[PDB]
Amino acid sequence: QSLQTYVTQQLIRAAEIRASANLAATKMSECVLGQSKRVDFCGKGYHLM
Amino acid sequence: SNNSIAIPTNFTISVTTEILPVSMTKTSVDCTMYICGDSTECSNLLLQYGSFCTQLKRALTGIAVEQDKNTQEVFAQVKQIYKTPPIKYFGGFNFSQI
Amino acid sequence: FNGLTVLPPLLTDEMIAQYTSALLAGTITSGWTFGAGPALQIPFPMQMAYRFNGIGVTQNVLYENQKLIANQFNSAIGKIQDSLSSTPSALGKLQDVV
Amino acid sequence: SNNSIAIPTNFTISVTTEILPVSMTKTSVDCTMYICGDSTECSNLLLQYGSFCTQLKRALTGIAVEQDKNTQEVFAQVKQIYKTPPIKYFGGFNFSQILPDPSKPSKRSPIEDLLFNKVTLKFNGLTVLPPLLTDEMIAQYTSALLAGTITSGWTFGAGPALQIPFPMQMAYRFNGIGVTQNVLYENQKLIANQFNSAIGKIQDSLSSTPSALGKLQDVVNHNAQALNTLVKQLSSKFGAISSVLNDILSRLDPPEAEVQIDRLITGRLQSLQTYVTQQLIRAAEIRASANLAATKMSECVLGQSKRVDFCGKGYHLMSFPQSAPHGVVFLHVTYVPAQEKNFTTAPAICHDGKAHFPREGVFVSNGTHWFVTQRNFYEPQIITTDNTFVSGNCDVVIGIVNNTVYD
Amino acid sequence: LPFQQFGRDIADTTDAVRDPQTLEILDITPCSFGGVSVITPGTNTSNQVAVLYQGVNCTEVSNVFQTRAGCLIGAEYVNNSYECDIPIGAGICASYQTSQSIIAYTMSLGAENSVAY
Ligand SMILES: *[C@@H]1O[C@H](CO)[C@@H](O)[C@H](O)[C@H]1NC(C)=O
Ligand SMILES: *[C@@H]1O[C@H](CO)[C@@H](O)[C@H](O)[C@H]1NC(C)=O
Ligand SMILES: *[C@@H]1O[C@H](CO)[C@@H](O)[C@H](O)[C@H]1NC(C)=O
Ligand SMILES: *[C@@H]1O[C@H](CO)[C@@H](O)[C@H](O)[C@H]1NC(C)=O
Ligand SMILES: *[C@@H]1O[C@H](CO)[C@@H](O)[C@H](O)[C@H]1NC(C)=O
Ligand SMILES: *[C@@H]1O[C@H](CO)[C@@H](O)[C@H](O)[C@H]1NC(C)=O
Ligand SMILES: *[C@@H]1O[C@H](CO)[C@@H](O)[C@H](O)[C@H]1NC(C)=O
Ligand SMILES: *[C@@H]1O[C@H](CO)[C@@H](O)[C@H](O)[C@H]1NC(C)=O
Ligand SMILES: *[C@@H]1O[C@H](CO)[C@@H](O)[C@H](O)[C@H]1NC(C)=O
Repeated sequence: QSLQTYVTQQLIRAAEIRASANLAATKMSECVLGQSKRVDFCGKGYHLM
Repeated sequence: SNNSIAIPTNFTISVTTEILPVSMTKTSVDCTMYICGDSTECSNLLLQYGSFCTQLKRALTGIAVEQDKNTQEVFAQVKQIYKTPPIKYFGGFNFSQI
Repeated sequence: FNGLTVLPPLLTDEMIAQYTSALLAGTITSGWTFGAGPALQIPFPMQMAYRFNGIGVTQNVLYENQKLIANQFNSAIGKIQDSLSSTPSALGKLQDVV
Repeated sequence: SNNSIAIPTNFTISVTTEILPVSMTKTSVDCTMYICGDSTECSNLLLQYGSFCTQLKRALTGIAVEQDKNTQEVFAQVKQIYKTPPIKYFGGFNFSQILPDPSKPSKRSPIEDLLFNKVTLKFNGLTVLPPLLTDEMIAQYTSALLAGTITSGWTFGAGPALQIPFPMQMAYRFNGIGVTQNVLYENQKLIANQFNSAIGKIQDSLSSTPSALGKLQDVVNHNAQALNTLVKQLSSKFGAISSVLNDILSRLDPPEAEVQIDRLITGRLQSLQTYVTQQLIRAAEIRASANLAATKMSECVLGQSKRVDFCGKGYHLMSFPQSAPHGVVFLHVTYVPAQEKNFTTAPAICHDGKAHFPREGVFVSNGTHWFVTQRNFYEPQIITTDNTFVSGNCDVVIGIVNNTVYD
Repeated sequence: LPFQQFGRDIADTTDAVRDPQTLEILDITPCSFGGVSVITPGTNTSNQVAVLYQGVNCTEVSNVFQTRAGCLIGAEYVNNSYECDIPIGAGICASYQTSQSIIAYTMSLGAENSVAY
């Protein structure tokens, strides 16, 4: 039971970290490799780089 | 007002920081070692329960491979490894900190 | 521990640093061109003028105020170091994960 | 360098493939049948254990409805079913591989047929529910999206479908990526040939590497594995005397048989709970993927996206959806600059004591003369007052060069 | 084989048995089981219902219709297609339409419109 609880909690945290990693990849593609016109996606203000 | 507008006469260049997690520690658990240690009697008793340990192993291996894939996806955007010129003059812009 | 092992990540910190350096060198020397294809070198003031046109401001604003923009960017980059150093909680999310 | 720029002199039309899972297999469980089979003695104790069976049934029903909703979100964006014109001439662009093939009985495109062939995707109370939308209906949605994109561009996404010649649509997409219309119209045959060759290479690329579709297969495999595991879990004894309930009932006294039946019930209920939790997590992952696919359909297929690397690698021109078993394959047509040339660039041109900046493009020197060129393509023009604006004096700008501006 | 007496599949369930008296291999199929769904318009509207036996062929089970989802009793198949009201299964939806009864139909994806390219 202890191992099952550990594995389930780890799976949920892995899903959360995967969402964060996908957001980071999107930011790297848009904020870093380009200029983003999406508001508040790349910092606060008018995004330069 | 229906005849009043506000226009900025100056600007500010602002640098902000955004911190994003990408990967978490990869853990592997030996089901037999944790549940039963070195006891053979406990291992034989545990084998009756089924394939729980195999499912645990598959889940944890999937998580570890997922962490590696996360780091690859975030940081491997560029195929080429670019190098800045030795002369670090970029129009007065100082990038020494980064 | 007891069957609980931590597996080292595939990419070491040095390799992630090299990816970050490659991205920085690309975005400094080539602009956004290396993301969408071949890396096309461009003077950095001209790249920042491109970006100013991107946000709706003409090129003359940057070229006339180049020194002021450079000073503002340098001051902001300098303040980023102090802002990160003073407050550990700025990194808390990462720490939270661990 | 202070004065060095690199301007492309050619382009490549590249078609890339993105595979995204959309739905996972919908499964239903009969808790009494799985835990107890046909034994009433087990059923009586299962009734005592509580409302776990109802919770598991509700969770699985929610997962199934979620899968159906994912499919409708991804594919049912088009309000009306659009049909490609009977005469399929689209300016030299050749959509035979992505358009439906009437000869095929399935009414599916060659790429869709290859995808369906590549991935082909026990009864102890476990059932598999068919999806609400058949593969034919998803194919009809995909054909409608393709017809709308080809005939109307992005107008059908944001309102009534508006007719437009395909070359004009490509010209406006070039204007979107920052390249003038003359580049398309002068080089129409080359761009059509590049698109045709890339579309032809897509099929061979998909056929060569099965791992490209592996994601979809992985989904299917996971489901199978889970179900198989659950069935095998009936063979386990879970601390009881035997897995078969009839053997326990016949061999032992009733009061002793109660504890063995309780152990088996606890083990099988735990197995079913583990299965349901695992599919809840997997359904969350598939829902994230399906939301991403719906966003891509809205932004890549129904419009032109300025987001970098969201719709292929390069400058996004357009996208085409294709149905696949339990997923969607996006063909991203993108513009990639090529054959770069070095040039000397200056921020401004000083003439008659006044600075001059380019309205669009940058200043380029071939070693002796100065021109204005657009950013993403090398088309030099003479510097004139029409393509320059003065805006300032000569002294302030750093790197200004002296040259004439014709009028 | 002569010494073998039972047969098991990949899921470790019995699928064939050798008859002890006369040597004959008999395959075992699990007896038919399936969920039962009640297709209902709102009880405010009517009390008539349809019954869908999911995955059960209509032989094992006042109009009977066989669809991929299962066997549907109490709904009449209509050739004309409407927008989906109550989803049933593989492209078949049920509705309460006017006497006044429950109809089952292949759902219509949408209106057909050919753009004048
Ligand atoms: C603004 O609105 C007021 C009404 O409150 C009106 O009297 C006035 O003429 C308007 N101004 C202009 C410039 O239209
Ligand atoms: C804009 O702000 C800077 C200081 O950040 C100052 O030196 C400059 O004179 C200001 N410009 C105007 C238009 O007041
Ligand atoms: C950049 O800033 C650092 C201090 O952070 C300074 O030491 C260095 O000289 C600066 N760069 C140049 C080229 O002056
Ligand atoms: C040209 O680049 C060199 C780099 O060595 C730099 O020292 C010089 O200041 C630059 N010229 C101008 C006008 O900025
Ligand atoms: C661009 O590449 C194509 C393919 O080889 C070639 O035929 C064409 O001449 C090139 N364009 C120019 C301007 O050279
Ligand atoms: C182009 O169209 C013809 C039919 O007109 C077809 O035979 C050929 O395979 C197509 N080529 C492609 C899709 O590259
Ligand atoms: C630069 O372009 C001009 C105008 O097309 C031409 O006369 C001149 O020969 C070119 N110089 C070189 C070095 O190509
Ligand atoms: C034109 O610009 C060049 C570039 O430095 C300069 O040497 C020259 O003196 C300028 N001519 C005039 C008349 O100012
Ligand atoms: C049901 O049984 C009949 C027997 O005649 C058969 O024709 C039909 O295909 C069966 N339907 C299904 C769904 O198995």
